[PDB]
Amino acid sequence: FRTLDVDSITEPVLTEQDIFPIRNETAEQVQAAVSQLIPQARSAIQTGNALQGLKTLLSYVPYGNDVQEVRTQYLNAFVDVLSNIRAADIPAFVKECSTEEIDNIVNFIYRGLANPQAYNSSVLLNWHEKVVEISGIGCIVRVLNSRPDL
Amino acid sequence: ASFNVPIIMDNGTGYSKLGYAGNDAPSYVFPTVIATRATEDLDFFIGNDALKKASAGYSLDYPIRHGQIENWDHMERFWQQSLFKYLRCEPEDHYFLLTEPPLNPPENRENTAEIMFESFNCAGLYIAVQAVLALAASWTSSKVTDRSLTGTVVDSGDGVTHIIPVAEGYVIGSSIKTMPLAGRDVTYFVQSLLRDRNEPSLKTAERIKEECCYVCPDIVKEFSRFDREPDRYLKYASSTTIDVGFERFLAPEIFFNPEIASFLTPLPELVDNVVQSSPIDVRKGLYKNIVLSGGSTLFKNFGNRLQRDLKRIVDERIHRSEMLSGAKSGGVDVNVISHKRQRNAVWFGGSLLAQTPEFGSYCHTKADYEEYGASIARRY
Amino acid sequence: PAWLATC
Amino acid sequence: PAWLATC
Amino acid sequence: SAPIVLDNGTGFVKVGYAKDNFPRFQFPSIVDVMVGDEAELLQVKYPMENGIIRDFEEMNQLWDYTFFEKLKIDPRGRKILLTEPPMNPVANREKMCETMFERYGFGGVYVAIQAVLSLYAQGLSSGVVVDSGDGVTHIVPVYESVVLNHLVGRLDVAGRDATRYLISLLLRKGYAFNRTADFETVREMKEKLCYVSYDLELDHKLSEETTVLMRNYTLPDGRVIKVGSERYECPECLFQPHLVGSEQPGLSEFIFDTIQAADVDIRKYLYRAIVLSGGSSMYAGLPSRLEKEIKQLWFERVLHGDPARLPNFKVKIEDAPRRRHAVFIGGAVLADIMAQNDHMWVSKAEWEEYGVRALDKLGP
Amino acid sequence: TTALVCDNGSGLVKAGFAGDDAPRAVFPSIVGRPRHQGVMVGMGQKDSYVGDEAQSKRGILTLKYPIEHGIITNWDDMEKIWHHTFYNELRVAPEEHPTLLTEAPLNPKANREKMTQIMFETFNVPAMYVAIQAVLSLYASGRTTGIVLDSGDGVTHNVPIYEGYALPHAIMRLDLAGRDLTDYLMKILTERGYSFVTTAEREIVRDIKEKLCYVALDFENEMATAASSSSLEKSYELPDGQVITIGNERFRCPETLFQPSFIGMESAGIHETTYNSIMKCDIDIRKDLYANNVMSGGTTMYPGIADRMQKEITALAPSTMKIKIIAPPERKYSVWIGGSILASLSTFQQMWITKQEYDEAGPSIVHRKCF
Amino acid sequence: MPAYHSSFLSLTDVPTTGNIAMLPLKTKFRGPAYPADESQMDIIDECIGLFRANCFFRNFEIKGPADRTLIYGTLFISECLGRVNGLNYRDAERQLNSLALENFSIPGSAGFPLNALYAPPLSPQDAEIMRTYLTQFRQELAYRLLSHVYATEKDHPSKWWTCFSKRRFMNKAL
Ligand SMILES: Nc1ncnc2c1ncn2[C@@H]1O[C@H](COP(=O)(O)OP(=O)(O)OP(=O)(O)O)[C@@H](O)[C@H]1O
Ligand SMILES: Nc1ncnc2c1ncn2[C@@H]1O[C@H](COP(=O)(O)OP(=O)(O)OP(=O)(O)O)[C@@H](O)[C@H]1O
Ligand SMILES: Nc1ncnc2c1ncn2[C@@H]1O[C@H](COP(=O)(O)OP(=O)(O)O)[C@@H](O)[C@H]1O
Ligand SMILES: [Mg+2]
Ligand SMILES: [Mg+2]
Ligand SMILES: [Mg+2]
Repeated sequence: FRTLDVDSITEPVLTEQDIFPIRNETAEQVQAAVSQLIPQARSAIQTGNALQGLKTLLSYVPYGNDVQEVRTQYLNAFVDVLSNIRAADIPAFVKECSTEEIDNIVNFIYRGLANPQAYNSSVLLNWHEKVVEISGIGCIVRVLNSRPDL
Repeated sequence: ASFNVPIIMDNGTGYSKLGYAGNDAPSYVFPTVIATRATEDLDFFIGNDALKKASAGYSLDYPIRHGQIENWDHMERFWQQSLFKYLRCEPEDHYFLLTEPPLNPPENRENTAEIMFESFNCAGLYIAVQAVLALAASWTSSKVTDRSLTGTVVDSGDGVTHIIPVAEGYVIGSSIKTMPLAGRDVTYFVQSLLRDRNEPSLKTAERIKEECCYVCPDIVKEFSRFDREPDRYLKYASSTTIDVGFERFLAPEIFFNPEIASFLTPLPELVDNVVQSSPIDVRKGLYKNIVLSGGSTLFKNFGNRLQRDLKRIVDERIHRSEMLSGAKSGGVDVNVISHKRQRNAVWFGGSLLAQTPEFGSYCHTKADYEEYGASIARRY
Repeated sequence: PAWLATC
Repeated sequence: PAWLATC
Repeated sequence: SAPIVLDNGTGFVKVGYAKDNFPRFQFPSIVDVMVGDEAELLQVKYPMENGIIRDFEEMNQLWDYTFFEKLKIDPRGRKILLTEPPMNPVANREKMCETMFERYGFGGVYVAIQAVLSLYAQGLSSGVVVDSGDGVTHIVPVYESVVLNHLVGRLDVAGRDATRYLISLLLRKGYAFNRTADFETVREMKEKLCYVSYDLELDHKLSEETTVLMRNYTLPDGRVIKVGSERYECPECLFQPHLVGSEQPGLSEFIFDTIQAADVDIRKYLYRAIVLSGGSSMYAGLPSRLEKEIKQLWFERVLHGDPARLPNFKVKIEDAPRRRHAVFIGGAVLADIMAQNDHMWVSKAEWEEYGVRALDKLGP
Repeated sequence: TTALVCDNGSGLVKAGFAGDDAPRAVFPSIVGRPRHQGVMVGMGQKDSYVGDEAQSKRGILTLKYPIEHGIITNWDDMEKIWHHTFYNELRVAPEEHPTLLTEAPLNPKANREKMTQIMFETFNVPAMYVAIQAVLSLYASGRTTGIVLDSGDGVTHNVPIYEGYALPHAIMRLDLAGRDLTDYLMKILTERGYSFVTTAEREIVRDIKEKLCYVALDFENEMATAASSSSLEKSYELPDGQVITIGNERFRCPETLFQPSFIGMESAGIHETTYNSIMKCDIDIRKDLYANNVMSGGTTMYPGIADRMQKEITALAPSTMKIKIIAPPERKYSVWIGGSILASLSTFQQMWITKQEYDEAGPSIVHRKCF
Repeated sequence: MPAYHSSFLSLTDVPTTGNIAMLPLKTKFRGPAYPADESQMDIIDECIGLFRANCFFRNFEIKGPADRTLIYGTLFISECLGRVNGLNYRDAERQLNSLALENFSIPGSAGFPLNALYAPPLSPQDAEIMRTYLTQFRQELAYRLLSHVYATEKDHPSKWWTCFSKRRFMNKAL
């Protein structure tokens, strides 16, 4: 006998789970809505009212099929508009928020924490702790159970 | 750096023996014992020093027992002491030839390799077994090339004994056969025997053993020299004299007469089963070159007794087969030899081997462990 | 062992 | 066996 | 008035009647006389270390105990069939039939082969059967209710050998069971904590990197021991005879060569039907591991690296919870089937004339 | 510039120069690899073994025959054996000497061309020719017609020839040889009680076969005598010293050759296939073929094989047709003698296929310049 | 092994009695031992040596009544050597006679293992000869032990004969 890692038979199942609405060809394969909404958040930061900019930016969310430049720019603008916020009003913002929004927020917070040299991660840890103390472990267990790519 | 002389070390349950190569006799032999208790508590000793100690409050303990390491901390302390006090050598500019039992596990092997390569910053290291070296120490010249390799070695360590049917420098991993006797058990038995009749503990026991313990082709047909001539009742003194009685006449028979102490099978039957389990085309040679080793094996008439027993057993078996068939076969020839080597054949063979230049290549390099890690050596 | 030869 | 098919 | 069943095994012995799904009695053949379930201390014999018999007198004592203590019948004429390895020397079965026809009548026995017995038990007519006992294992093919008798394979490594290797490993670790006793305890711990490695490299890396896989097992005396890589290693010593000291290809390669030695038109029907028998085959992860090994061996020997058509192999191994008594069930079924006609058997008569030669009526 | 030859049979390689009456290298064709890892330093411990060394230290080395049934299986082992033969036994460089080869009929053209390619690209031989292992036996016998039956350790074939003109449509081949006989012998010995499963034990069984194994005319009568009396029980000693006794198996073994139904094969025996082959030819040459049929190669040195074959072919053929077997004592080296004679001949020189022809035309040339 | 053979499982005569043997010996006292003249193979010295050797043995399997006789002889020799420690020639002979005439009847009664210490006796229809042979064997063993250990140097038991009593045959002291 020998060892060859026979795997062609009984193929696994990867795409079956994690249903993909990626079949849009808009803002994920062409990067149009992202480029339309990012300048809005930038202007919101410039004027000062960054909460509305964050809310508008959180409306649409990309997916992690194959592209990473667009999602990295999204995460960069995210970290920027987050650092542009003060140390207050975060409780009110999270209380006047939905569940999927908080899940996406925590997912992006973690994706940002995955690269500390390029960001701060302190305000990120603070936001995560506040979200946990407000909502609870539900958001963490939901994001941990989300798609493996985002 | 493969140019200087390599150091040969051999740890053991009874005696650790270390020295250099290219020598006719070993060096730094001593019973492998350690003794210890702003604040350091580092004052310790080993060997004859530790033995003479314990009078001022120094504890004592045996690092290795039953043929297997038990305390790597004390083992490293012992190695450091023996390497930086007894031998004023440098572990970097010299290669090391270590010996381990055939049953040593890979965990202990790699632990030793790491603690030697890292802590002592060694350069060349080679771990081997005692069987092949003890066998190589059998022949005298080692250059005529008429020597033999197929042999059946039996090493009786002071804590445990075992048997290996080596064939052409190829050790066997299945026919190996161990036994927990032929060690300090004989000393404990002789002590329990002495403590029963004559209260005057173990030092004198081992002394009288090494002095007078011998074997006899029989015991019950024997005992007659004792019943007849009281001269056998020697008088040994340390501090007064003691009556030997029959310890010198009974102790070594524990091998040919097992199940006398804390069951087992006699040595002739064991070696016969070993040779039978081994392939068939090597038994004619295995029965031929049966070399011995270990101090506990260098008895007076050990070789003759074992040879007679194995010869009669094999002859009975072959005669059964013959009378069943009806032809006449050629009686296999069994032989035994021990030429001033069964005492410390391991170190002699190790040095004779290290004398070759291939030793420097067969060793392990520091860079190897640095890049691959502690997973270099796995098993023989 | 019990084959009158090998094993 | 060593005929790439039968035997 | 129905016949009896007795598949005298290496270390175990199971007995019942001509028709009984589960065996009525089963006890170790370990050995006044203590033969029987009294083992729960006198001498220990273990006569049938392999398919061969050494202490025929102790075997007679064991059979007497089984027929008089576990069973309450001492007849002369009541047919009773038997079992034995495929190529067991004729002397063994000769002595067996001689003692069972002299000390008792038992007119008609018709000893048979555990392979075809288990095949009957499963209710099949084609496929290959791999019996893995305690002292020996064998492999037998069959096609359309026909035996080949020339591709049968024997292999003298199983059970006892794996137990001895586990003992040697525990000795390497430090724990020693040199006593004649504790052999049953080691057997129990083996059958309790053992499993084949679907990926040997993966299991080795796991054992070397993780603390899991290390279990603590108690002993009857009271002390406790620790078990590690040996758990997943002993099925490897079963799979790799060279590790134990024997020169053989193994099990998967053995059956592969045995099948390839057959005719192509049969090969398929053998890869679709593969049965097992014997407690040694109950090692966890053995069937799927064997299937993967067969697939890899085919991929290597035949296709040489062409996975385009590998899925079109259609291998279907078979396993059940009753492989422990498949031979017994088959013997019972065959006895119930042949209890009508006495010609196929070997009556107590026609024995003194050419009794030994009568035994040649079964295997040409 | 004297030529040489090397018959690489499945049993043992017979290599020797030309113009000689007997070969020099008669060495077994086996490759042994150490079962264990080995730890000795400076005393052999080689990673492989070949030749008599394996047969000597066989109790440890796992053995492998590179070629089986005449087809090669391990080209690395084959070229290793060739190197050992050319550089150790013969002690000669083939760069200044041709090399005559041998092969069985109905063999893979791929195998033949690979042999030629490796011999030309590895040893730099100037020329390299192949031929059958039967026309050489015919030449050694010194005849020019007749049928020839070879029973090498790997294969067993028969070929007719008349005045030098072969008859491919009459050639016959079978995979029965000494290895299947040794396997059946091991099986029947296990039936007796003696077990032999390893490779060294296989070699011991082959030695037993070479030593004491015969044939008889009335197989049933011999079986009856062996089952009734014990006049056939013969003893043999082993290296261990425990003697053993063997009965009817010594003559029951070749019954496989005479009755392949024992091992499982469905083909007929040597007598039936020889009769069929002879019948495939024309009667005017059958008349002579029946009168001179030669045996060659191993597996036919058994005593009494001539009488059995004679009786069988006579019962299968008409009575008025005389029959005479030719089984000299110098058969194990008949192919080598024929190769040496052919290499020493004059005209055969022009048939030598050199290096430039292969380099410019490729291996496919071997299928045209040769048989 | 250390447990030598009894050297009595022969068929020279029929001195078997149920589970014991009354073959010839050197028992100067009375009993069931039939007369004899062979003064070469004395079973007394044979049993004495067997006991002195097995004093250190640690395993002994059943081997028939011929072996049970030797086992009983060794047990009696050990008991005598243990009970005659602090005595002299006179006291040694006194203790030997007491043990001989003591309450030691045919074996089987309470005082030994259930069935391994001795096989079933055959006193019914043979109790007379059984007791005679038992008494003769006990007296012979006691006399041999006294002559061996308690040598002519009275008031000084043999050093080795007494040191070899710290062990119990088959480890069945109680
Ligand atoms: N001439 C002799 N005859 C019999 N026994 C002896 C003799 N000389 C020494 N011995 C015994 O050998 C023992 C010493 O053995 P030694 O220390 O050489 O073994 P070892 O090589 O240390 O074994 P290991 O390496 O396994 O510890 C002593 O206890 C002593 O009883
Ligand atoms: N649950 C189990 N898991 C793994 N192995 C087991 C289990 N139960 C028993 N075994 C093994 O099976 C062996 C007993 O096999 P058994 O006696 O049933 O074979 P058998 O039928 O006698 O074979 P044969 O008929 O060829 O002698 C034991 O040695 C034991 O190691
Ligand atoms: N004296 C003999 N008796 C019986 N068989 C023999 C004898 N000598 C050799 N053989 C068989 O002949 C075989 C050798 O075949 P061989 O003639 O070398 O084939 P090739 O001609 O291909 O080299 C061996 O396998 C052996 O079993
Ligand atoms: Mg030692
Ligand atoms: Mg079975
Ligand atoms: Mg040939």
